[PDB]
Amino acid sequence: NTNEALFDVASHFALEGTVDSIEPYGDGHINTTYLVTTDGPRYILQRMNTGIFPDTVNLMRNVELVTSTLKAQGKETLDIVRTTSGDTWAEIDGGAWRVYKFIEHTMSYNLVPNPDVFREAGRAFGDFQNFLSGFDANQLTETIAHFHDTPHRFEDFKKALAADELGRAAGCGPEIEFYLSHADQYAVVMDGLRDGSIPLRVTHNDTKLNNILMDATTGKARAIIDLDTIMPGSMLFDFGDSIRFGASTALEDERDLDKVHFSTELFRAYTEGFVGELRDSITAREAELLPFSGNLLTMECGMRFLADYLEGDVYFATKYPEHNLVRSRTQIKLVREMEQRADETRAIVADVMETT
Ligand SMILES: CC(=O)N[C@@H]1[C@@H](O)[C@H](O)[C@@H](CO)O[C@@H]1O
Repeated sequence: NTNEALFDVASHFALEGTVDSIEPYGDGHINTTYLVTTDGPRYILQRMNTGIFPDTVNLMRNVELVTSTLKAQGKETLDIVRTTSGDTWAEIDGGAWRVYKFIEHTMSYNLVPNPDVFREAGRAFGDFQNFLSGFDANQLTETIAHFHDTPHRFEDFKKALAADELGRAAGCGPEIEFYLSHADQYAVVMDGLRDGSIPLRVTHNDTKLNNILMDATTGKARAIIDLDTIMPGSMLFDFGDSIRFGASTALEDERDLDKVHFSTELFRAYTEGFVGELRDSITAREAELLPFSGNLLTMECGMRFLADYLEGDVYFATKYPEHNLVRSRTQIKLVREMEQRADETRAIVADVMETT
């Protein structure tokens, strides 16, 4: 979208000041996000990715339900700015757009800078599980099917591999072999959900560190800021995915793999914060799987990155041809380290469960 086009889009919303600029904000993989600067307040303007989220009406119904409930509890959350026609979003020139108020005086992190920040992230997402337990499974629509159904993701991967539409398979044999050889590990959470041994809960489903805003002065969690995948799942998806992104010593797309390690110190910090909020609620079987949920969600996301690479990068935004291969490689290195530290992560969870 050109500058003129974006100003036109913003004109559809009930903003409370004259727009001075609209500039790309962040490096999200999915939606297209802009910071709108006025002569007074600031706003986040987003074009929703309708290739990924085709059901905008149900997506926005979820977002409206979650934010209105948080507000009714006095909690800070994403504040939808309505269109001038009074709607929660608008279709404008072939795009689906929404506006949130910009949440001021915050810090957000694409990588853990210190254990305290990750411990606070643990508190925030653990607290968010208690919030989501207030909803029935049926109140929140699945916005994406099979979202953390790792065996289903693996079927998708094999289809991408078989098509090999760009002939990229030949250059990622070792990565393909990793996901093939780990196929026996993908079913554990889905099987437990299906047999009732793992409770079905409403979960956030994209608990990466940069989805919590911390207060710029105190560092206390202020608000969670991606509500697009709130829907039934397992607590293990939220824990495991937090560990995948945040217990890494490197960026998700770190090109130098010698920078990429799984840190048990960071794993412990997050576990302390998360289990601290949930200790009397977590089931024995959930606790048992906390360390492996890290391996599982990391393998699932890596497999998705590699599938996308093999499909010509149709899902995730990329900046260069091998971007998704580079992303997949970090996830592989992390899993390999998580495997080597399995006894230690088990002992960490036991100690936190005992301590809390
Ligand atoms: C809606 C969607 O696919 N979101 C994904 C999330 O699943 C994935 O873990 C992450 C990796 O950085 O990128 C996006 O946030």
